[PDB]
Amino acid sequence: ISDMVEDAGGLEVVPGLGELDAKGTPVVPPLQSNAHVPQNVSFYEMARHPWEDAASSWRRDGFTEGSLANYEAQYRAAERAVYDEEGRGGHNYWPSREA
Amino acid sequence: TKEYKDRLLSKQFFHNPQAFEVIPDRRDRAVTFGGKWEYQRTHGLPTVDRNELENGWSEVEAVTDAEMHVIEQALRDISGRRPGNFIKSPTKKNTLQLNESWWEPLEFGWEQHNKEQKALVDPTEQRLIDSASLPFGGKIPPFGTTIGIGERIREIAEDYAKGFGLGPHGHSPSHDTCQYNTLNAEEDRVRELGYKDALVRLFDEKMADKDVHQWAVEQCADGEADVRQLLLSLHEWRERGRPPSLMLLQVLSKYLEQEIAAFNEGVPSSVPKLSLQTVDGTLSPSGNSGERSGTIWADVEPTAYALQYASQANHSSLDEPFILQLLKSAQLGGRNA
Amino acid sequence: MEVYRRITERVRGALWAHHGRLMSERQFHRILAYVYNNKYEHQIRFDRMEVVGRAWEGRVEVVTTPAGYLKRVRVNPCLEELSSYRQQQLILAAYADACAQGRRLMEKAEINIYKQFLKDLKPIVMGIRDNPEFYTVPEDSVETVGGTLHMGQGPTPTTYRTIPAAKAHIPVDEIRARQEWEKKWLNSPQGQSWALTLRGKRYFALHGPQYRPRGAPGAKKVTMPLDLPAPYTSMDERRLLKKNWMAYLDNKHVAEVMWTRAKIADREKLQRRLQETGQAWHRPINKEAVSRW
Amino acid sequence: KNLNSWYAKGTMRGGVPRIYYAWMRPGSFTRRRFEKMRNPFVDLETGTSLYFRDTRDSAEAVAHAADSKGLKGMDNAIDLYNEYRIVPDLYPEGFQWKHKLNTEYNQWRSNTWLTPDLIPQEHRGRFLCNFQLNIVAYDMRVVKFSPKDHRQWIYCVLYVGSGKGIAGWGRAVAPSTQEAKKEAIREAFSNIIAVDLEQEGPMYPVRVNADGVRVLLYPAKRIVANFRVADILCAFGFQHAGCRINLKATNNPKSPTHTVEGVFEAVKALRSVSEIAASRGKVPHSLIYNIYPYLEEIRRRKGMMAMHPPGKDGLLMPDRVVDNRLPDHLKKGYYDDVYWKDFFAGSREHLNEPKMGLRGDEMRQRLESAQSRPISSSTGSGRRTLEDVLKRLGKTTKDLGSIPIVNPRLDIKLPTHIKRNYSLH
Amino acid sequence: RRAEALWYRATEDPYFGTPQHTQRQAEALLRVYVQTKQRGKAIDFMNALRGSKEFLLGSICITPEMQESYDRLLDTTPHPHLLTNGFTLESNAAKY
Amino acid sequence: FRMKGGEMFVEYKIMSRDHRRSIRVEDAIVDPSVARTVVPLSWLEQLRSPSLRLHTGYHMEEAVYVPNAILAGPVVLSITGQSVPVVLNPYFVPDDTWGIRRNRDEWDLRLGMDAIEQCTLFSELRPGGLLYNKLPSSQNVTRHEPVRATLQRYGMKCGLAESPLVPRPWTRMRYMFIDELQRGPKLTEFVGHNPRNGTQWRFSQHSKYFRIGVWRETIRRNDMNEGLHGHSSWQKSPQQAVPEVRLMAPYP
Amino acid sequence: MKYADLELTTRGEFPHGMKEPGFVKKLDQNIPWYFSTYRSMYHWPITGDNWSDLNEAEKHHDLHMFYTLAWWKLGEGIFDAND
Amino acid sequence: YARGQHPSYDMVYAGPMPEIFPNRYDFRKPTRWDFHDIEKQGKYKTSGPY
Amino acid sequence: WYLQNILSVELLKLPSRTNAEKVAIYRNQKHSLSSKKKGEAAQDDEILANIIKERWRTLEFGDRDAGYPCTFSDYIQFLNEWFKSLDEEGMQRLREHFDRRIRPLLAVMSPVDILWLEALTQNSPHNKEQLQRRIAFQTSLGTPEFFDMSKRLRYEINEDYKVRDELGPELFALWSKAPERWPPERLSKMYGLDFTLVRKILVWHHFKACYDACVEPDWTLPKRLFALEWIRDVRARKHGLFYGKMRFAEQKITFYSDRFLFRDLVNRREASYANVWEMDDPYRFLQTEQDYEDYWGDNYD
Amino acid sequence: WAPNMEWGIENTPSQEQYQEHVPDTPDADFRKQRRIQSRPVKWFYESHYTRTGNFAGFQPLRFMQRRTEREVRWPDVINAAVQIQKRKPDAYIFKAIP
Repeated sequence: ISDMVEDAGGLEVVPGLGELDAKGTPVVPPLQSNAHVPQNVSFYEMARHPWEDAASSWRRDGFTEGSLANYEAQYRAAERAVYDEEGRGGHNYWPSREA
Repeated sequence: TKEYKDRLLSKQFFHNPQAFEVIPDRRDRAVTFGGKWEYQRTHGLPTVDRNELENGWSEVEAVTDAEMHVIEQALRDISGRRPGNFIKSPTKKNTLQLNESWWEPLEFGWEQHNKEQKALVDPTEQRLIDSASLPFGGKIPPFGTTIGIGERIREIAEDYAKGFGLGPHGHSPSHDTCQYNTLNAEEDRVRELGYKDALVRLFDEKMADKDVHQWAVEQCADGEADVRQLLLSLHEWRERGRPPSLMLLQVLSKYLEQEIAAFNEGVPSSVPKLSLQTVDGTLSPSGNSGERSGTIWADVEPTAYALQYASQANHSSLDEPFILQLLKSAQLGGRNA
Repeated sequence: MEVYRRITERVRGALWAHHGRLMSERQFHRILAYVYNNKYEHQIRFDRMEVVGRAWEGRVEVVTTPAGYLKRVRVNPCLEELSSYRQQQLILAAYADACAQGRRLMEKAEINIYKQFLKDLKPIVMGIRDNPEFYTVPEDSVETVGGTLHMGQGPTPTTYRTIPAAKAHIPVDEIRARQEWEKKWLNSPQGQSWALTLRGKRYFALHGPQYRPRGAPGAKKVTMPLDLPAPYTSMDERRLLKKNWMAYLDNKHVAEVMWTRAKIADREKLQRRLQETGQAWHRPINKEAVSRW
Repeated sequence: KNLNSWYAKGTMRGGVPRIYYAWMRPGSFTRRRFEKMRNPFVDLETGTSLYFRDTRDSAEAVAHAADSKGLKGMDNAIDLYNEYRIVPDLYPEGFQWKHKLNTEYNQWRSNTWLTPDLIPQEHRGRFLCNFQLNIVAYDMRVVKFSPKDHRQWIYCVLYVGSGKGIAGWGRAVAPSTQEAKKEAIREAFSNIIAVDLEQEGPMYPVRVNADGVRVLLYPAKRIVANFRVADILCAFGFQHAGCRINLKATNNPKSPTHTVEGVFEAVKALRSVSEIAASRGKVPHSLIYNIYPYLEEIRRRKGMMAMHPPGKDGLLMPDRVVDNRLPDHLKKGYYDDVYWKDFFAGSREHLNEPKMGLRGDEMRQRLESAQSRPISSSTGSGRRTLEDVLKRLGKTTKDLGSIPIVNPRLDIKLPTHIKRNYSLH
Repeated sequence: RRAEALWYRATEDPYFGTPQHTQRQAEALLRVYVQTKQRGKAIDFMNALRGSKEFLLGSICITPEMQESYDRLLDTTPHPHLLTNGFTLESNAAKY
Repeated sequence: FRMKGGEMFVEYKIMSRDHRRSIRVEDAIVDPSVARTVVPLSWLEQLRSPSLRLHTGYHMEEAVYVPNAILAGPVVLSITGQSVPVVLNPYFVPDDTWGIRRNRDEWDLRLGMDAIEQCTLFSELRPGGLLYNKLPSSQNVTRHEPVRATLQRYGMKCGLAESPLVPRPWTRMRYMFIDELQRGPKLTEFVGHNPRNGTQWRFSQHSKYFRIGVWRETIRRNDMNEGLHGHSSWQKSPQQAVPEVRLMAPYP
Repeated sequence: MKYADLELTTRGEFPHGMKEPGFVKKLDQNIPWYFSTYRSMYHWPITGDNWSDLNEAEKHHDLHMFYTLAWWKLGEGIFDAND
Repeated sequence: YARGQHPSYDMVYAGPMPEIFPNRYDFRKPTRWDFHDIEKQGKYKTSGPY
Repeated sequence: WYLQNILSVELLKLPSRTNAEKVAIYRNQKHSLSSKKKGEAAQDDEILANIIKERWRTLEFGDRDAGYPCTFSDYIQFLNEWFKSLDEEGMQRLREHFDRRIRPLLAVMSPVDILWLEALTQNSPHNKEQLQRRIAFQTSLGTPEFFDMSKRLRYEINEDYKVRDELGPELFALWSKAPERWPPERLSKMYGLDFTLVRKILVWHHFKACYDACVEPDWTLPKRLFALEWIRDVRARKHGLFYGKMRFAEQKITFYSDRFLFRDLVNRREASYANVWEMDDPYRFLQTEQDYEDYWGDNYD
Repeated sequence: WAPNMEWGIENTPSQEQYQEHVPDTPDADFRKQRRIQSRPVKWFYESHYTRTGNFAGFQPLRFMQRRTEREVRWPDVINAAVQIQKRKPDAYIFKAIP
C-alpha cells in the first residue's frame, strides 16, 4: 500500500475533507464515483458469425449461396417427382422404377 | 463505412495495383521510398477510432433471471444418467466400424450381429457372418501368437467397449476398488428376472394365436381408431419393449379387462394393482412406478428385450409346414444350431 | 474460468453420453475464449470508471478503478499526524472499502457474464434436450446390463417431459410468429401509434437490427435462435472415424472421462448435501451399497 | 566473457552425420497421454473428487470467497498444457501411435525388420532407427568340446549404432564368422543404450571404470577422442564430447574390446541434466519457460477475470426426469412440420420399429444388401416364389416399382406382403 | 538489383545519404529500370512513386521524361498475356 | 487516434529515450503539415533523463528560431494506436512568446510529419486516408479530388482480383506449415561441424566409399553389412535418410 | 507461346536422387578412414543479411524446383484433394 | 522497476524460438562425391566433396 | 490438353444422380441419424477433384501421332514458357505448391518407388527389367498399402486442430480492427495447445489474414509475439558468438530451487495496472536501454 | 546481423582452404559449390549497418588444429584430419597451354 500510494502520487493533503460544517454538511465536496454495470458489452454481439448475424460462439461451416439455392431446389423437384409422381396432388410412396 | 472501405481500397491498391486491373501485368516487387522497412507505415489493415470502437455497441438485452432459471434447469436436467452408458449393451459394444483397411476383414461385431440376425429377423431374407472367412477363427487370437494385429484389435475393442458413468453403487466401473458385475452377478440377476412385462404377457395369453391384423381390425371399429397407428404402437410395444402408447393402452384397458380383473382379484389394500392409468402422458415406468404396465424396468434395452422375447417362441417365428418344423426340431434335437 | 470450465466439461460429457456425438475442441475452446473475452470487454470499460472509498467519516478519500488500482488519495491533515503505521492501516481500510464497492459491481457484472454465456449455451443444451429423442431415468435405478431396474425408496417420482407430444414446436417458429405479432401490431391502431410514440421508437432502436445502417456494429439483421439437434446430427465422431481412429478413441475417451468426473462432482456435492441435512454419516457405515456388487 | 564462440564448435567427421535436436527430444515432443487423459490416473477414479473439493462448504463455494478453486492454482484447469511440463520429463511418451503396427513401423523405418533373427525378443517390433553395424575386430579362440575335439570359435566384437541416439555393442563367440557376427549383433541389440542428446554431450566429467579400462567422458568443444571411440560417440550423436581412456594409449590394458566396452560403459554411467536436476528436486533453468503461461495467467487474473460468479457453482445437480421419447407413430409425424416429411426414415435407435415410414424402394435396397439364407426342406417347395419367377422374367427384384411387394423371397401371398407391411407406410 | 541496393543505401547511409529521395535519384533509378528493361519492377516502382511520401508532399515528381520513357518500356517490353508494341511477326509461324 | 471534424487527435506518451520520465497527452492534433513536433520547453527538463548513452539529457540541443526554441532530441514518443515507437527531435518552444495554453488546462500541441512518417498513421496520407485533405498543396495532390478519381488516374479498373487473370488474394496461402500440427518435427542431421556450418545433406550413394556397401546391401539384403553405406543417403530401409524426414510422423 | 515442335530422345533420369550407383568391384582407394576424417572449411550460411547481387539462393532454389516439378509432372496426380 | 516490484520478465522464461516460417527446401548441391561415375572421383581429381 | 482436362471443367460431367439418390443423400446429410452406411458420404466436389486427379494420373507421354495428348517436348516446352512467365506472387504460389505437394514426398521417397516415379511421366529407367524384378520383390515383402506412395501422408498428429480450420482468421475482423487492443494473450485461449505452439499459430494466423486482406503484413509480429525469445536469441548470440537461433543444448544449466518463482509470483499477484493495456502491451518485457536495443537492433530504421 | 566471419569457403584462398593452388575463376567454381561469381565491390551495395565486423577468434580447424595426431596410427596413410590432400602423380605431364 505504501508504494501504491507513491505510484499514486503521494497523499494529497486537502484540509477538511470529511469534516462537517455547522449546518451538518461537509466542506470540500467528497469524491464521487461514476461506476456501474456496463450494459452493452456482451462479447457475442461483437465476435459474431461472419456471413449470417447469429452472434454467438458456435462454429457452423455453412454452405455457399448458389450451391444451396440449386441444391435445395432440385431436392424439392426430386421429392415432388419421387413421392408425388402422377401429379394428382397425392404423395404416392410407391412410385414406379421410372419415377 | 465509406471511410473504412476507402482507406482499405487505397491500402490494397498501393500494396499491389496490378491486381486491381483487368489485365494484370507482371507484379514483380520494386523499392519503397520509405526505406527498407516501409511495412512500418504500410502494414496491417486500417484501424478505427477507439472511442467509437468501444462505445458504439448498442445496448444489449438483460437476459434475465427468468431465462437463467430456464437454462440452469435445462442443464440440471440433462446432467442425469442416460441409461446404458455405464454398462454398454452388445449393440453399442460392437457397432464399431473403422475406416481402416485392416479392420473390415475381422468383421468386428460378427458373432453379435449374427446373433441379432438369427433372433430378430426372418431366416428367409437375412445375413449371417462367418468365422470361416473371419481371420482368427472368427474370434480374437490369443496373446503370445500374432505379432500384434490381434493385440491392437483387442485394444480398440476394449476402448470402444469401456463403460463410463456412475453406477448404482457410486463409482465408475474402473474405480480403484468398487467392483461391479462380480462373477457376472448382473447378468445373473437379469436372467433370474428377465425383462418380462405383465401387460404384454396378458395381451399374449389372451390373443395367444391371433394374427395381430385380425385383432386390430377387431378392436378398431370403423371410426373408433386408426388401424395404422394402433398397429404401429401395438408392434413397437409388443416387440422392442416400450411402454404402451396412450391409445393402445386404453384399447388394452377395455380388451384385457377380464384378465386385468383376474390380475386384480386378490390384492389387499396396500399392494400394487395393475392399473392401466395414463393420468399424465408420462410413459416412463418409474413415473408410474411400473403400474401402467407390469414392468420392473424403467427403460429396457429394446434388443435384449427382443432377445428374451424371441426366445419366447410361442409366436410363429417359423413359417414352415408345422409337422415338418416340429419333426426337424425334435430330430435335430436341442442343439439345432 | 472454472465455472465455465465445469459447465462446458459437463456439457461435453453430456452431448456424448446422451448422444453419440463429440464436440470439436476447436469449439470447446471457442466457447471459453468467448467467455474470457466477455470478461476482457467488461474489464475494459470497468477501467474507465471509478469507485471512491473513504476512511473514518470520510477523511481519507481513495479513488480507485474497480479492478483495484488506487489512483488518488485526498487526505485530511488530521491524519498526517497519526503515525506511519496508523496512516497505513487507515488508507488501507479506505482502499479496502473502495475495493468492496468495486467488487460489488464486479460481481454485479459477472452475473451478466453468466447470463450472456447462458443465452449462448442455450441452443446447445436445448439442442441435446429439446428433441423427441431425449430421455433419462431415475438416478436411483440399478441400471442393469439390459436396462434399468427400479428404485425402492421414495416411491412414485414425477417424470416430467419438456417436449410437446403434439407436432413439433421450435423456437424458430416462435420467433417468426414473434415478428408476425410485431408486424400485425405495427399495423394495428395501438400498433402504428405506439410506434410513433417514444415507447415505439425506443423499441425500434434498442431492438431493430434490420435498421442498422451500412457500417454500424451489432447484428445487422434479424436472427433466429440456434438449432443443434444432437441425436439427429453426428457432430464429430464421423470426421474422427473417417480420418483416424486414434483421435476418435481419444476424443471420445476424454468426453467420457469428463462426464464421469462431472458425475463424481454431483456425487460429492450430494455427499456434503446429505452430511449437511442429516441424511449421511461422516464415515462408512453402509457398506452393502458397495460390497454387494 | 565467453570468447568460446558457439559458431565454431564440433569436429567434422567427414560424412558421418550426427543428429541434432532443434529444441527438445522427439520423445518429449508429443503429449497425448496428458492432453487426452489416457492414463491410469484418469481411469482410476479416486481423486476426481478433489477437483470438486470446493463444495466442502456449500455456502462458501457458492459465495466464491477465494478464487482458489483450483487444485494447483486459480482454476481447476489453468495451463494444463504448459505448466505441467515444468517437471524434468524423465519418462517421456516417445512414439505411441498404434496407427500401423509396431512391425510395420519398424519395417518402414528401419533396416532391422529385414534382419529378424538379429533383434532379440524384447526389441523386436520397436526400433525406428537405421543401425549401422561396425565390426570392430574378429578373432579366433580354440574351443575344446572335448580333450580330443577342438573347434575354431571366432570371437567378434561389433557395435551397432546410429548417431540418432541409440547404440549398443555386442561381442560374441561362435564357431563361424557370420554366425559369430549374428550372435554379437543380437547381444548388441540386447545391450542397446540410449542417450539424452538434449545436452549434446556430457555436462560433467563422467569418470567410469569398465571391465578394467578407466574411462573418462568429459566436455569438449568438439568430439576429441580416438578414431574408434570418436566414431562410437558419433554413433551416439555426441557433438560436444571427449572420451579419454587409460590416460594414454600406452597404458594397458588396451584392446578393441576394452575400448568399445569402456566408452559404452561411460555413456551408460552418464546422467542426464534433467535427471540430475530432478534428483536434486530442483527446477532446471531449461524448462522454466513452461511456468510463464501460468505466471502470465497469474498476472492477468486481476480483477474481472478472478471475479467468479456469485452463487453459481457450475455443479447443476440432478433433480428430476425428462422423457421426450414419443411413441413411434408420433415421432413419425413430429418433424414433418419442421424438416422433411417423415424425418425418421431408418434410424434403428431412434424409431423403436426400424422399418416404418420407409418407401418400398429403400426397403428393397436394404434387402439388396441382404443375402439368400439357406432353405431347409420344410421351407423348400415345388412352388415358384416371386424370387425365381422374377428370375425367369429376368427383369429385376427392383423393377416392380409400383408393386408394393418388397421382399419377393417371402413365401407369402401378395396381400400377405402388403399386410405385413401395411402397419408401416 | 544493384541499383535497388544503391537506392536503399542512399536512403539509409548516414554520411552520404539524403533523408528524402531526390527526383534525381528517382529519375535515375527509373532510367536504370528502363535500361535493363524490367517490366514488373518499373511498374511497381512508378506505383510506389505514386504512393511515396515525397510524391505526396509534391517534392519529387514524375517528370514528363519519366512518364514517356516508362511508357516506352511498357511498350517495347513483352506482356504476359498481351502482344506489346514490340512483337515482331514470324512469317513461318503460320506453321502453327 | 480519433477525429472530431476529420482532424485527427492521437493519444501518446512522450518518453525520455530510456522511458524513465514520461508525459502523456490525451487528445493531440495531427497536422501533416509541420515537419516537426513542437512541444513546450517545460518538458526539456521533465524528459531530460540523463542516462549513460546520452551523457547529458538529450543528444542534440540547438537554439532554433521558428531564436524562439531549443530543438532537442531524440525523444521517444509512443502513440497509443501504434506499436512501433516514434523517435523525434521536437522543437522545444517556450510558453512565453507562444503561450501554448489554449483553454483551461488544454495545450494546443500537435503531432508532426516528423512522426507521421514513422507511424501506421502514414497510410492515412496516400489518397484515401483521413489526412489527404489536410495535406498541404502540391502538384501530386489534387485537394478535393475523388479518391477513386486518383486511384483510376493511377490505374484502378476493377475490384481486387475481379478479372480472373489476377489470382485470388486468398489462395495466396492455401497452407501454413506449422510442423507440430502437421506430421511432427523434422529429423535434423548435419554433415559438418555444427548445425549452422555443415549441411542438411548426407553424401548420396554415388560416393566412392559407398558403392561396395550398396552392392552388398543389394545382394545380401538380409544380413547386416559393415561399411559406410549407412552414413549415406541411400539406406536399406524403405525410408531413405533424405533431409526433413518427420521422425515422429503418425504414418510414414 | 514461343513454340517450336522439337523432339527429344534421351531425357535424363528421374532426379529422385536414388539412381543406382555404377557398381565397382574394387576401390581405387582402399582407405575408408578418409571418408570419416575429411574436414573442410566452414559453410557460413549467412554473412551479413546474406545479400548478393544476383539472387544466388532464391534463383537456384527456383531452378531446382522448376525441373523437379517438371519431372514429377507437377506432382498432383498422386494426390492433391483425395481428402 | 526501480523499487523491485515489477513482474520480472527475464530470459529464463523465454520459450523456444520456433521456425515460424519454413525456410526453403535445401536441394542437394552437387559435390565431388556425387559423381555418377567413379572416374571423376579418382585419387587424382577428388580429395573430397568440396 | 491442359485447357481440356483442367481449365475446361464444363466439358466434364459427373455421375448423374437418380432421384432416390438425390432425396436420400439430402435426407442422410441434412440430418446424420444413427447407424448410417458408409455409402452416403462421398460428395460431388470430392468426386470432381478425384476425377481431375485421375485425369492427371492417366495423362501419358509420347509422340502425339498416337492417342497421346503430348510428348515430353510439348509438355516441358509449355512448362518453360510458363516458368519464365512467373512473377513474384506467381512464384510464391508456385513454391507453396511445391512445398505442400511434392516436398513432403521427397522425404518419404523410396528406392522401391523408382518405377512408379518414372511411370509418372512414363519414362523408362535404364535397368527397367532389373528394377521391375527387385521392386516387385520388395513390394511383395510388404502390404499393397504399405508401399503405395499415393497414401503415405494420410495421418496428422494432434487431429483436433487441423489446418483446414485456420485458413479463416479466428475473430479476424476483431483484431484487424485494433491490433493494439488485441495481444496474443486474448486469443491464446482459442487453442488448447501448448503455449509456444499457440503463439506460433497466432502469427501464422495474422499472416493468413493480412495476405487475404491483400495488405502488407507487419513482419515485426513474430518479434512482438516472441519478444522474450527474441531478446534471448539476441543475448544468446551476443554471449556465445553465433548467429541463427539458440537450441536447448546451449541453455544455461542453472538449477532453480523449487520455489524460485515466489518473488515473481507475489509481484504478479499484487501488481495491478491502470487499465488493461498497461497490463498487457508488447513492451512489458523491455526495461532498460539494453532491452530496447536488443529488441530494435534488427530494426535499423 | 551476422559478421563476415573468417575462414569460410569464400574468404579463404586455395592453399589454405584446400591443399593445392586452385584457380580463382570468377566463373564456375564447382568445388565451392558455386555457379558464377559476379564480384562487385565488397561493401558497396549492402547497406552500411550490416558491415558488422570480422570474427575469427576461433580455430581454423579445416586448416590447423590443436594437438594434431595421426587419427589412425595404422595404416600410415593418416595424419591429423587437417591434412586433406589429393594424390601426387608421378612425373608431371605439362601440356602446351593455348
